[PDB]
Amino acid sequence: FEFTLMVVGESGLGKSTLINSLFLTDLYSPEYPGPSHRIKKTVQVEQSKVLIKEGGVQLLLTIVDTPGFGDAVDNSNCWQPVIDYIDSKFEDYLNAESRVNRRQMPDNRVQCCLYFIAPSGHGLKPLDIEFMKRLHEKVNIIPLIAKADTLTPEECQQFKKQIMKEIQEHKIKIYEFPDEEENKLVKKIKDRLPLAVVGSNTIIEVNGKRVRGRQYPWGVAEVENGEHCDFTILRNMLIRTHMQDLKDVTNNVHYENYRSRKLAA
Amino acid sequence: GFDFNIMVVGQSGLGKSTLVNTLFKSQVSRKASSWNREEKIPKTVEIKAIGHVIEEGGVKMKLTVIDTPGFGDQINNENCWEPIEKYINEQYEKFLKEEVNIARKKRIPDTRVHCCLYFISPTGHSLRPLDLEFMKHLSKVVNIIPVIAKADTMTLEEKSEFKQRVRKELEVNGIEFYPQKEFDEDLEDKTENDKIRQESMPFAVVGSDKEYQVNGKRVLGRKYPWGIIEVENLNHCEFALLRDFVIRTHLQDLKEVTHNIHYETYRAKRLNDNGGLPPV
Ligand SMILES: Nc1nc2c(ncn2[C@@H]2O[C@H](COP(=O)(O)OP(=O)(O)O)[C@@H](O)[C@H]2O)c(=O)[nH]1
Ligand SMILES: Nc1nc2c(ncn2[C@@H]2O[C@H](COP(=O)(O)OP(=O)(O)O)[C@@H](O)[C@H]2O)c(=O)[nH]1
Repeated sequence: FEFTLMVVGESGLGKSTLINSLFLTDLYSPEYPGPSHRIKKTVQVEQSKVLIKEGGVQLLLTIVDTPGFGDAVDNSNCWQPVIDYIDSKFEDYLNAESRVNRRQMPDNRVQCCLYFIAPSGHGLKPLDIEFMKRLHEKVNIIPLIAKADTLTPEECQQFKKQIMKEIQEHKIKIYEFPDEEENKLVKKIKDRLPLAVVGSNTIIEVNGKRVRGRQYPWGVAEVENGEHCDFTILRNMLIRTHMQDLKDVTNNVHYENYRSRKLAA
Repeated sequence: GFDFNIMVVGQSGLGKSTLVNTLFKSQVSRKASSWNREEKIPKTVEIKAIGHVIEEGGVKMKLTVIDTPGFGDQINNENCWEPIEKYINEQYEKFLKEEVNIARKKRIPDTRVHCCLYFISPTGHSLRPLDLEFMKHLSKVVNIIPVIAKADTMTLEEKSEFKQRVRKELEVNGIEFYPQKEFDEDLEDKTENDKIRQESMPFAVVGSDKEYQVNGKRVLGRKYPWGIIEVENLNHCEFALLRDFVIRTHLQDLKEVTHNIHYETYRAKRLNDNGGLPPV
């Protein structure tokens, strides 16, 4: 069982911290640092495959990051390297379907893209709009309000209402979730979009119980507390539950639309 | 009374207008009524100003806040510091034409920017090229005070590391930000301004418009489910350091450097333009 996860966003939005929080491993370490430590003269797309035991079941996780995205004074066409990576993996699969001896099929298509949104408290920046409008028909985009502890409950609430107002306005198609217990998490997710997440790999004692979170002098933001952020909703909807449905939408929707467009010429 | 012009520069959504309202404990920010706070981002860098008279017992400060909507908010922010440098230079031009004082006024109208707050987003990494490109261009023509925006988004360990990192970058790039060490009057000024250049700056600031009661006392702060950060509390952030610096102590020192250094350099340059001096 394999899975290809892509993270896109500015440096300093906690992307390296959230990835290591979702999978409880050191996927980004002094050996293979986060994308903010791998920035070059131009925007690059880099991948790293790693083996993960998720509760006694193995997982072949491939993280694809985009070091340098949004970090320059001129971010013109900084989304294009991401398009080239995703479409080249579609071409890699199409060339595998057209083989005479197509016994084994290498599937390296990007099945899910976490796009981090800077917590302005206002709305979406032109970079955010332009990225999601150029990749929503090529990958399953899951918008995240990065560093949710930046916003008070009231600010974060209307921040979400504004982001969805502009998603709907610009005709943006983010990944949506399709058993009535499976339809139980769908209703509790639609009312919380976009998910506001907090990341941390540090554990601290909060009234006896040891919780994973970020310690400020005035309080502790707890990562696995549904009343502080939406990290639990993200982890449950990504690994445990709808991972296969993300894989299926990639093959049946985005790859089929890439193929139907490629062969028409 | 006297005039004072302060400019805030930074990406949209860094707490700029909220901080200005905290500095002056008044609704002096440009955004003041309902949906006017929820403002659209312009496609280019626009310069906007608003004026208020703040009275503090005979000290009628004529305050003008200048903000720069659209800075660092576009996909392509190339040369977005030039519209801000153009505004600063053209305020020198206004003063250059009015200090002759044909109107014979006790006080010449002053619209030059005396203090420019540049807000750095707390990324936990090194400075952004936009941050460097602005300061190395503008620190030569205005007084730039670098602040860390939204300081409540960092822990003590993160905040101490980010301050050292920004401070080392500014010293390495030859960015002479206010207070410039060249303009220390004596040893008493060097002593207080070394502590500010080397410890208190960049001011890790937090702004807030709302008040809460924390263990009996009314305090400004931001209310989270896990606790309330007190804005005027030096154990939580460094707003009070920024306030005692700009408002209580170095208010006039800011206007003096503006006049005797930046404006004078511009005035001496303008005398040699357009063919030079007129014959007399
Ligand atoms: N307030 C807050 N800070 C965070 C969060 N996640 C990470 N950070 C801090 O942000 C800094 C950089 O985070 P990092 O993961 O390296 O950013 P990125 O990899 O460029 O996306 C670190 O010093 C973290 O302590 C978060 O959820 N909330
Ligand atoms: N975390 C945090 N948020 C803040 C702070 N100051 C203001 N905000 C929030 O940031 C959002 C935008 O701030 P705003 O005052 O409009 O700043 P500006 O748009 O950059 O001029 C508002 O919803 C504020 O509630 C702060 O010190 N820390």
